[PDB]
Amino acid sequence: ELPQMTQQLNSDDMQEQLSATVKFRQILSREHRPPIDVVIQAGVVPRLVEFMRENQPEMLQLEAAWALTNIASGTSAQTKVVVDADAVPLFIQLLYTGSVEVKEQAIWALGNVAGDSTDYRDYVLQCNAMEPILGLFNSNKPSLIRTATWTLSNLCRGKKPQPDWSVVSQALPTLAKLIYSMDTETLVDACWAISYLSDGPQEAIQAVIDVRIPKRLVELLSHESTLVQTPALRAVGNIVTGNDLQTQVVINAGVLPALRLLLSSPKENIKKEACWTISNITAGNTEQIQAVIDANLIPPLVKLLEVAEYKTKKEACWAISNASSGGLQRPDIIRYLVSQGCIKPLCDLLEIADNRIIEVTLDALENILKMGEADKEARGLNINENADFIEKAGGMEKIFNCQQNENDKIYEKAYKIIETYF
Amino acid sequence: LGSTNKRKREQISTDNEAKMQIQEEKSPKKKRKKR
Repeated sequence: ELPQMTQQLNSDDMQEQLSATVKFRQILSREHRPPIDVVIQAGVVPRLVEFMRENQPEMLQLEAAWALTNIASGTSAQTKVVVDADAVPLFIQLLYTGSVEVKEQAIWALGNVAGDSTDYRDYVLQCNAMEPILGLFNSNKPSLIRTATWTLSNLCRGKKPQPDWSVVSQALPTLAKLIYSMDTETLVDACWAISYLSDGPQEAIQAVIDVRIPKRLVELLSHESTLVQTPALRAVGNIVTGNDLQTQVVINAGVLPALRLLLSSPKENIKKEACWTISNITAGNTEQIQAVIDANLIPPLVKLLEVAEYKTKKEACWAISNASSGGLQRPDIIRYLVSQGCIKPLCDLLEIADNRIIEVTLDALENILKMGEADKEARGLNINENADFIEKAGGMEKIFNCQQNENDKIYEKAYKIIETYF
Repeated sequence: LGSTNKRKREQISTDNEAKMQIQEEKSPKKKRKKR
C-alpha cells in the first residue's frame, strides 16, 4: 500500500499527514527487513524532511524524524539520501526546540549520520551541532543521556582523519561527568569517546588531564564488566603515551596496582593493553621505571614474556626492555630484572620475533650486558656474570644467528655485542 | 641514543587481522529504532 501511503503524505490535511508519517515510521521500524530502498523510491524523503520544520506540530516532527532516523541507519547510499535532503540542519534545530522525545529522536538520527563516515561526522560538526548537543546533558532523562552519549561518541570517533579538535574538545567537561554515571551503557560510551579524544598530541592528553578524568579512569579499571575496563584502559594507555609529567598524573592516580590485576585478564586485549600501558610507563624516567618495579609488576610481565600469545608477548618485551634502559642510571634495576629471570625469555624471543622486536630485545640484552661489564670494574672481577647467563640460556648463539639478518641496524648491533661481550 | 621509547596507539598495541576487527569492539556505528 505504498502508493496510497505516499498520496496521504502529500495531502494538505494535517491529520492525514500524521497518519501517513506514522505508517511510514512503522514499516521502517518493523522487526525483520525494513524496505528502506523502496521508501526512498517513493520519493517521500524530501517530504519527510519538510515535516521537521519549526512550525510543524511536534508529533509530526517526532514521527518524521523517527522515519528519517531509520532510513539513515542503513547503507551509506541510503544515509546519503537523508543528508542530501538537508535533514541534518533540521535535526540540529530540533535539539533546541523539541520536547525530550523529539530531542532524543533527533540526536539518534544525528548519531547515524555521524557514524556513517568521517565526512558525515565532520559535516554534522560543521553545522554547529556541538552546542545544542552539550545542552542535552542537562536533562535528567536516562534514555536521552544514553542516546546522546552514543551520538557524542560517534562524533569523537575516527582517525583517518581525526575530527576538529577545537570542536570535540568542548565535550570533555561533559564526558568527565558522564564517566561517573550509574548507567552502564552511558559509562561504556563515554569511556569510548574519551579513549578517542586521548589519542593525540600533547595538547589532547593535557585537555583530558585538566578536567581530572584520569582519576576516575583508573577507578573504572576495576569495574566488573570488561565492556567498561576495555575503553577505560585504552584511554589510560593513551594518556601515558604522553610526556613524563603527564604520565606521572596517571601513576599518582594509582594506575600501577590497578594494572596488576589486569595482567591476569581472560580478555587477551586487556592483558595486551596492560602490557602496552606499562611499557609506556617504563619508557618514562628512572623513578617511573622504579615505581613499576616497586609495584611488583615485573614477575607477571616476565611470565607473560615467557608464555603469553605472541602479540601480548611482544608488549611484555617492550615493557621489560624499556625498563632495562634505566639500568645505566641505577644498576640495581638490571640486577633485579636479571634475578627475575628475564634473560632466557628475552633470548628465546630472538628467533620467532619480527625485526622490530629483535632490535628491542637486542637493546635490552645490551643494557643487561653493559651493566654487567660495569659490575666487573666496580668490584674487580674476571667474568661478566650477565654474559654467562646469556650464554647458559643459549642466547649467545641466538644473538650470533642474528648477524645473518637483512636489516643493517640489527646486524651492526648483533655484531657489536658478539664481539664486545663474547 | 637517548631516543624515546614512547609508543602511540597505532605504532604499538601490536597488530593482527582479527584483533583489529574484534576489538573493533566498539559501540555499533548505526542503530535502528524499533517498536
